[PDB]
Amino acid sequence: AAYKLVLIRHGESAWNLENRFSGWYDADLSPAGHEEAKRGGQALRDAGYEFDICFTSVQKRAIRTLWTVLDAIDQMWLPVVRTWRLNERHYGGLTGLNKAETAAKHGEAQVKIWRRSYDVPPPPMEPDHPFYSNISKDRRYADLTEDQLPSCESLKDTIARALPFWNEEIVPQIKEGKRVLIAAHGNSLRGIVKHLEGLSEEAIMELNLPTGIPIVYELDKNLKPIKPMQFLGDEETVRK
Amino acid sequence: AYKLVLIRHGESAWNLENRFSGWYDADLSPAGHEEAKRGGQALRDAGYEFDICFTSVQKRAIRTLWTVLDAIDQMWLPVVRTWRLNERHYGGLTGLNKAETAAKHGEAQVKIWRRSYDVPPPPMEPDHPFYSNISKDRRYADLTEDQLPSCESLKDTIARALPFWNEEIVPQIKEGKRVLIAAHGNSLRGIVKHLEGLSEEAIMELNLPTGIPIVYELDKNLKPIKPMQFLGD
Ligand SMILES: O=C1c2ccccc2C(=O)c2c1cc(NS(=O)(=O)c1ccccc1O)c(O)c2O
Ligand SMILES: [Cl-]
Repeated sequence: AAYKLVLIRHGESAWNLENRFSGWYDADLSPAGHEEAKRGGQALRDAGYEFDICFTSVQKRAIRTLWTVLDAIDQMWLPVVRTWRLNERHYGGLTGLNKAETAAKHGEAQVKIWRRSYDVPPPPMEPDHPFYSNISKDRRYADLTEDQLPSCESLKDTIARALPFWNEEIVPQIKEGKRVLIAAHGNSLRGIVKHLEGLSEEAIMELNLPTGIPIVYELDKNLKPIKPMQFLGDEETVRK
Repeated sequence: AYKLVLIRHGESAWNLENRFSGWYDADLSPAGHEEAKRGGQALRDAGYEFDICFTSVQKRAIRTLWTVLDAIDQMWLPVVRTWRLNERHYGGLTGLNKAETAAKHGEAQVKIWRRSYDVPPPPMEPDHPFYSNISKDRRYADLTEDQLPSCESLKDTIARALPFWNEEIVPQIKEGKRVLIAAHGNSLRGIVKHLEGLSEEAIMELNLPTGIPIVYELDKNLKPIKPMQFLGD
């Protein structure tokens, strides 16, 4: 191949379990989520994968997935770059609610609309929201401009703030021939996948990336995939 | 007043701290890992906040940092790794206990090596079990041939650590970044010797405790305002 690139969605989180919308809430991995990451790492190790640089978000579910993979592959010494721009989509006022609470309050017609829409954002997270201070006042976002700090995001917004990091920080590493590992989130990784494969808005919203499973890309000199993405793992986890 | 915190990793596996672990990439033992947890809890209890972290490229230091950041809920922090904060490269002595060192190289050289501030140990011979494990490890592939150590005296170690402190760490402190450094006895010695203006003799007698946060208050010139303080019960 011309360039090798590996992507991985964080393993299952404690809130994925509860079916609670996390978004920018910094939920940790569940024990099952940790094992997923560990197994993904062992799959990367059995295949003899080597990286030169790692990108991740500022969210511990992604960072811990990266740590567990680096540990399994004996590459804890690699440089690791964190950015809010790889964060999960900001779910606004839905943050902290489970799916029952969401349906109860908004009705399933509205949930379906949000679910199937590329560019309609959920309600904004406002100053009386239970997680407002927890997220908006977190010092990790202190350097964001007023315009950059979302009160909510559509998938399109998420992708819009994710791609500039890909373009400016990841692409140059790849073109240098550095072997890149990105440990992040379903929606931030969709931005990358959509961009690589030129997927439609409809198709990307159908793309469901599984937690803790390494995704492998082989790109041409124009960073276009030469073949479709491939999942790494034992034959079972791969099939499913 | 600037706040700087240092932490030295604890016990590594297979008694390797007593076997010139040096540049061999030994992991923490479970006890060494627990030390890091307790160190991290102290930092949590005290409410310490950091803005950036520095560590070596050796997993025992890196795992110490990871354990600390986890404990204080600051896993989102920027982390910078450098060979320049590595332990001393002990060359041919690496992996050997005290008896084996004496038996191999004799009591004469052994005595000199132990008390000397600037006499390097001998480099690994091609039959050393760590020979290719260390010298061909790709984490050092960017090093110039003359940057790539094969064996270091304490002086050599301090001399390649201080440029990193000056060029990379000092500027972060001056802009008010709260720095955490997780590293090794000998690389931390370099930093302490420079901060406190210690002599060769004094630094070789300074044995920094492991697994415990070492706190410095620094003035505008990065000069310590008081003796190093330890956090904990
Ligand atoms: O409600 C949403 C949703 C709402 C607003 C924007 C995007 C989505 C969205 O993308 C989504 C949803 C539900 C489910 N299935 S679920 O009801 O079982 C569900 C799972 C986890 C959290 C909330 C759950 O409800 C999905 O698979 C989705 O991809
Ligand atoms: Cl890291």
